Amino acid sequence: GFRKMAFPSGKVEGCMVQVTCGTTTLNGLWLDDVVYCPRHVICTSEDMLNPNYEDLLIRKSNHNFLVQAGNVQLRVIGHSMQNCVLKLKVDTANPKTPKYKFVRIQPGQTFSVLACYNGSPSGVYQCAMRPNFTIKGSFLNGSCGSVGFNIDYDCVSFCYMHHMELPTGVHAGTDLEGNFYGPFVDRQTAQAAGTDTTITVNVLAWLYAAVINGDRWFLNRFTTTLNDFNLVAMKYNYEPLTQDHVDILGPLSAQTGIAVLDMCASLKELLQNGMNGRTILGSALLEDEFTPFDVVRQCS
Amino acid sequence: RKMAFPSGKVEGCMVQVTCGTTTLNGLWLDDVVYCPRHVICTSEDMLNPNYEDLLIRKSNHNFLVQAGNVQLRVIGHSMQNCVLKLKVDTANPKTPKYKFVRIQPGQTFSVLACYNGSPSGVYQCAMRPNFTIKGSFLNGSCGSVGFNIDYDCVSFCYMHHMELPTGVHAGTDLEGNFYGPFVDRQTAQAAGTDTTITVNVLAWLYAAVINGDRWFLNRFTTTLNDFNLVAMKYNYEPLTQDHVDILGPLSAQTGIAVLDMCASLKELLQNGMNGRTILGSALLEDEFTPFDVVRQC
Ligand SMILES: *[C@H](O)[C@H](C[C@@H]1CCNC1=O)NC(=O)[C@H](CC(C)C)NC(=O)OC[C@]12C[C@H]3C[C@H](C[C@H](C3)C1)C2
Ligand SMILES: *[C@H](O)[C@H](C[C@@H]1CCNC1=O)NC(=O)[C@H](CC(C)C)NC(=O)OC[C@]12C[C@H]3C[C@H](C[C@H](C3)C1)C2
Repeated sequence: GFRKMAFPSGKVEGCMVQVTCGTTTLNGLWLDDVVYCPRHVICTSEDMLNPNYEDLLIRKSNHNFLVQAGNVQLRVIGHSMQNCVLKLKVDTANPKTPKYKFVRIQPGQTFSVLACYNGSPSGVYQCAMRPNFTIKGSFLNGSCGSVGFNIDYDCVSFCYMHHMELPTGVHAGTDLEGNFYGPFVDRQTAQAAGTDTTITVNVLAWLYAAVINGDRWFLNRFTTTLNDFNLVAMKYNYEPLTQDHVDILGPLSAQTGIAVLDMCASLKELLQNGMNGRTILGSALLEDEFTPFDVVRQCS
Repeated sequence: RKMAFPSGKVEGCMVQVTCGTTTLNGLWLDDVVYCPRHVICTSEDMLNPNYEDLLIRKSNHNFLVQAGNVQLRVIGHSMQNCVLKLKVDTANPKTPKYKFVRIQPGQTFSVLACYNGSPSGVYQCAMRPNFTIKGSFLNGSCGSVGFNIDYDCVSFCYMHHMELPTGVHAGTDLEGNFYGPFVDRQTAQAAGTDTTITVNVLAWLYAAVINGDRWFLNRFTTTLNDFNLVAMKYNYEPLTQDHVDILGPLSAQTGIAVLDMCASLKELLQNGMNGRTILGSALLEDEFTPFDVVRQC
């Protein structure tokens, strides 16, 4: 009945290593003969306010990096920096390398996080990228380099690497090319995320899920244009819909026979009038962290 | 965050088991595959089975076990309560250190939901006081297992067998004994009245505080017995002194005494949340144990 369901993590567990500079240890991702990790592994507690990463890296050699899979050292044979990620070339190809891709996700998309410490997995959980490019994770000291991913058939799509916490308790990070999601930088400074908003496309997915399960009191007789809906949505701190959102609701629209813009008109009415005491899927609150793909998985 | 254990050690044990047109999942440990015995039923048999009768009519060769694209040869079979044990001629090199445990109501575990021998998703479950689990399971999910991991050791505690009309789920331990008053027959079965896992609600209120949510705290206090009277009135489980002790570390971390947090929960039960939320929830959450909360700090 709609659990937060993560992808099986084994294919990613088989790629996790630890990377140490000095006493600073974080996690890395070992794929083929390259290890990827956050570049702030090279910082000391004095570099961290505004590190000159290019200068810090010049002062490093291959022999300054301790890369371990469990207790077994992996020899580093080259090093480079790509945006905010370090790439360490190693002399061994990971025999557990899955089929994989590096992908950049959009806000509202969900993914699984394998939270790791010292290269060892602790737990797996499902996260949504918020519209302000933060995630509500569970991350302690030593969790950096933990990754987020989706799995399609045989293929692991890596989409997130963890780098930092914001003063509000939420989390920020990069894709596997080292480019931050959102307007954040890897400096130990207080950084503010944009005001967050509700993930409209996911709320619509949730409403389709309710219909699929026979809970449909909120369907009305009307429709809306996408532009009219977007202008109303923003007044309720809901994200505007994109053309890609309309398209990814296609399968659920087809399964239910309810056109996307008709469901938008139903959601608009819910926003303007409230639930009037009623519930949807046994909840007085609308859920915004299940995507249309996440619904289709658990329903059908 | 509801957090499951990493599922890799279990993924390496999942296989597909087929008898006739009935297919489900099995757990391959060393040279034995464990699976629900109703794999031997036709969909018709499932409506009311005599399992010993059905099993005597089966040979080793009626069981098709597949590990990916690779068929494993069954060389023996036996039934233990509601689980079938299929001896195969190949040992699983991916077998982790493991044990079989029977969990108590209120304890939590991770489920690796599987279809056709292939893992699909992982999530965290509590054994309800009425011995159901609020799972997410579809056709073909039987033989999926629940587990906890301690160090390198996988403790298997649940194997999935059925759904109830209310949409909750029922199954067995790895010795084949059901949790609760349920039977592996395709008939509508109701559970006993469920209750809320009080020690877990308290653990989660402490998690709300640790993450800076304190609107529900108060200065009232209570004795253990007076709290338990109110708890029971609201269909909450009694809190034992062992529960109070288990909460100690969380009490120390936050500096809120257990019975003080009991007084906050009493006020929530009597007054409600007044449209407010705790850790984003409009309802009190009871599927995090104290240990779950600590581990995640
Ligand atoms: C890498 O393991 C950690 C992950 C952090 C630790 C706790 N939760 C996390 O998500 N990353 C960092 O420690 C990171 C390092 C820099 C990018 C070089 N720094 C960081 O996350 O800063 C957090 C704070 C939050 C507020 C108080 C204080 C000063 C700033 C505001 C930044 C730390
Ligand atoms: C094994 O894969 C399935 C898992 C079930 C299917 C759907 N969701 C599940 O969790 N197990 C069975 O199909 C099981 C077989 C018996 C143990 C022999 N039968 C079952 O779960 O029946 C569920 C229903 C629920 C209501 C409608 C209908 C009649 C009864 C009430 C029992 C099926």
